Formats: sequence, C-alpha cells, structure tokens
Amino acid sequence: AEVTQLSNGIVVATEHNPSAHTASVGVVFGSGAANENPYNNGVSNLWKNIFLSKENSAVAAKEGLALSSNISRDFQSYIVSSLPGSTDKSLDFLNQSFIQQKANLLSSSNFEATKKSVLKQVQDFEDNDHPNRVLEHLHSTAFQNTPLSLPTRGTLESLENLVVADLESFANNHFLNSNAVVVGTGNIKHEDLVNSIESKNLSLQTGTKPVLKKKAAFLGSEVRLRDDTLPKAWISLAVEGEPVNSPNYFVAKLAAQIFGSYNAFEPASRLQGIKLLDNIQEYQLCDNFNHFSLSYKDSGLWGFSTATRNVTMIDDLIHFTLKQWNRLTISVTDTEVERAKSLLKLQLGQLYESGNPVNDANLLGAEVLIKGSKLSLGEAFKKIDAITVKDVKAWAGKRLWDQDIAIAGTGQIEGLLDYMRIRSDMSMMRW
Amino acid sequence: WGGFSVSNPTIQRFFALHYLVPFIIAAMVIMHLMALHIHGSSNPLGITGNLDRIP
Ligand code: HEC
Repeated sequence: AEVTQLSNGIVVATEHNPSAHTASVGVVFGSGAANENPYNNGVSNLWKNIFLSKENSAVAAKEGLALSSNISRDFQSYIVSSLPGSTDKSLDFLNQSFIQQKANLLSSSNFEATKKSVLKQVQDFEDNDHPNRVLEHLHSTAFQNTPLSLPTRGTLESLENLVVADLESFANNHFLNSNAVVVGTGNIKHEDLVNSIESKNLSLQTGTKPVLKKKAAFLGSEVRLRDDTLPKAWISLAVEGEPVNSPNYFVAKLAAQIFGSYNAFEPASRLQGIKLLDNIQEYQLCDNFNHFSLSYKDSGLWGFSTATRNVTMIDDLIHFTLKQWNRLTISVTDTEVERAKSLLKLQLGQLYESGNPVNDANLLGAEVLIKGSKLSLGEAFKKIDAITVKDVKAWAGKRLWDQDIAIAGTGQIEGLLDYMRIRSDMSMMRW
Repeated sequence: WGGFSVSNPTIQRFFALHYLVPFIIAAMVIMHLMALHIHGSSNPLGITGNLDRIP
C-alpha cells in the first residue's frame, strides 16, 4: 500500500508487499513507439526481442532469473523476475546487459535470427489478430501524422529495412538516465534496493536529453480495411479521450464502465445492468463489444470496439450504441453512475493488485514517469466515489456531444455506413 | 365530342378527365419507382454500382 520513490543520481521507485513469493526488478524508459519515426518504426519492439533472445535469456535462466519486456506508446520496459533472495543478482544481469553487453547482444548472427522472428511475429498479427489489428489502426487514423499514430510492433516495411545502427542510434538517444526510472516490485524494501544501486557508481551518458517533437492531435477520420473473406466484422470507434493526469481521467473511465463490455455467449453477461443490452439482444447485433478509456501522455481515446456476424444489421449496432452514448449528456441516471462506480473499483482493484509483480512494475513505472508519483488505490476510490451525474454530463457534453469520431474496421464491413451517418448520431434533434 | 362538334358536353367532359388523369399518372409513377427499386439506378460509367454505394 506504500509508494516509495527517491532520487540520488537515478530515480528509484518501489512498492513492497511481503506476502509476495517473488520480486521483480527492471528499468522503465520514458520513451516508446510514440518517440519513433515512420521510418525506424519498430526499433523499440526489436530491442525488446533481443533482450529476450535465446542467448541473453539462457544466461538469466542458469542464474534462475526470468525475463520480461513491454513496448508501449509513451514508455518502454525491461524486467527481470527472481526470488526475494536473489534481488541482487537481478541488478547484475540488468547492468551486464545495458552496459557490458550493449554490444554483445547486437551481433550479426543474433540480430538476423531475431529480425526474422519479429517479422514472422508482426506478420502473424496483421494476418490474424483482427480485433487488436483494428484497434491499432484506430490509433493510426485518429492520430495520423502525429506520435500516437505509430503502431507499437512497428510496420513490416520499416522493420525489414532496419539495421544494427538504428538500434544503437535509438538506444543512445532514449536509453538515457534522465529518461529512465528503475522500478522494483515484489517484496523487497525500498532501502534494500536503493543501496545496491547507490553502491555501484558510474553515470554513463549523464546530462544527455532525448530529442523533442510535435504535440499529438486527434483528427476525426476513418480507415476501412474491408475483407469479405473474413467471417465477421470487427470495428472500433472513438472520440478524443483524456490524457493521463487529466481532471476528468476518472470521469472518462467511469463513463466507459456504464456501457462496459459484453459477450453474447456468456449467460451472466446478457444479464448486466446495461440499457444498451435491451436493444442489441433482440436481433443479436453482435457477438461482443467493450468500451474503453485509453489514456496517454498527450491525449487519449474514448469509445468502443465490437465484433459481429450479423453483417446486414451493423447499422443498428452502431445506431443503438451511439444513442446510448447520447444519454450521458442528457439523461444518465443516478443508479447507472452508482453501478459504474462499484464496477470501476472492482476492475481498478483487480489491475493494481494482481498476483503478479511484473504487472505491478509496468503500472508503477508508467505512472511515475509521467507525474513523478503514483496515486494510491485508496486515493483513486475517493475520487471515483466523488463523481456526480452532473460531472458525467459536463464531461460528455464536451467530449461526446456533436464531436468528431475516428473509425476503423476490417472483415465484412459493407454494412458499416458512411462517416457522416455515424457522425450525425453523435447527437439528437431538439426543439 | 358528345355531339355534332366541340361544344359544351366536350369541355365539361375534358375538365372531368383533366382532373382524373393526374391521379393515374401518380399511380404509374409508383409503378415506375417500384421497377427502379429492384435494380437501383444506373451510373455514368455504365457499369455495376454494387462495389461502392452511399445512402
Ligand atoms: C420514357 C422514359 C421515362 C419517363 C417519361 C420517365 N422516366 Fe423516370 N426513369 C426512367 C429510367 C429509364 C430511369 C433509370 C435511369 C438510370 O438509373 O439510369 C428512371 C429513373 C427515375 C428516377 C430516379 C432518379 C433519376 O432521375 O434517374 C426517378 C425518381 C424517376 N425516374 C421519376 C420519374 C417521374 C416522377 C416521371 C414522370 C412524371 C418519370 N420518371 C418519367 C425513364 C423514364
């Protein structure tokens, strides 16, 4: 329940939990796919893949350490998990790979075998993971010609034309000290870790700052990846959401909980206290849907994603869903808000407190990099419970009502009507 | 004519008929739209419109 963080030469952030059997240690850099270019796009993902290379991974396996990495938009992270006792040997492997082997991982035999793996990896994604593929393209069109548009896994064309020098160039511009935070989760104490860190000196590229860019911006638009050979239609639609560290950060997430997620095959899901379900179940407008409030450093996306085999009624799916969202500005009820608060706490809890320290590190790391600290789970609940119907209405009237949208879809989307028809539904006629 | 030449009977029946026909035309227009609906409009290229329609 304690979020301890101190700075000496490097910023150290930890969160202890004695009941945890293992401990995870790692470095989280304040730069991700949002820092790349259209041409070196996929370099971060490539780094992650060599860090988990058979060679580097075997060295950690002998020592009894497990490797894990995650490439996001605003950040990047390299994590090593171990037993509570080997909390020192994780730091040896961390330093040995980011300073000593910052040239042994980049061999012309390791790099090629890895490049061939991320190529089959990113290709498999585009060929089969339609829901995530669609969600990735949603960011692509919504934030076109802006940092948030670049996909995390990179594109096949920028990937196959990438070389060892590109990795180095990126590493020497972002893997800096002022653009880093060392994180530790599990059971180890803050004072326990900071000592092993403040022990080993050496700055290594100190005072150096990463390159700057241009601010991210939402552009109402769409990308339609029609493919009549797929057995379904997958669509994602959203408005400009909230950036992390926004006053309405929670109002937005609550609003998404009101409509929540659905799965037509799960008996219990068909019974949720969601008004939209009365409309969509009559003719079974979809197999599933899920709302989200994605937040990043400069912006975010608020909307929903859905999958359906009812290809001749896609317009009803979109129409009923948008009519429900209209409600947030004009008629959302106290009980809908209250139901959302309870369910938001339950999901926010299950995230911030899972039985896995690697998840804790990513959540902690990502937060401290943006606001310099982490809001305690109990602090969130105070903010969540304080939200009134009046708040949700003021938010919706600014973010949802008669606002541009961004759309992306693949599969049998002939039935997804034109942009203007969808856009017109972002409001209602009144006297 | 209703007689020996164009006279009163003629003009009175022509007004009655002038009032009637517009309604028969209206019924024919509906039949015209019905035939139009089953195949839809054509376009300036003279080819199929099935690959790209807008409401
Ligand atoms: C002798 C020919 C002809 C006459 C007279 C005619 N139509 Fe048409 N109409 C057509 C044809 C053929 C089309 C299909 C055009 C196409 O899609 O290429 C058509 C299409 C239409 C359309 C669709 C839009 C358009 O302009 O293509 C409407 C509406 C329509 N007609 C209304 C009428 C009405 C109302 C009348 C008369 C009161 C009328 N038509 C008289 C031949 C005719």
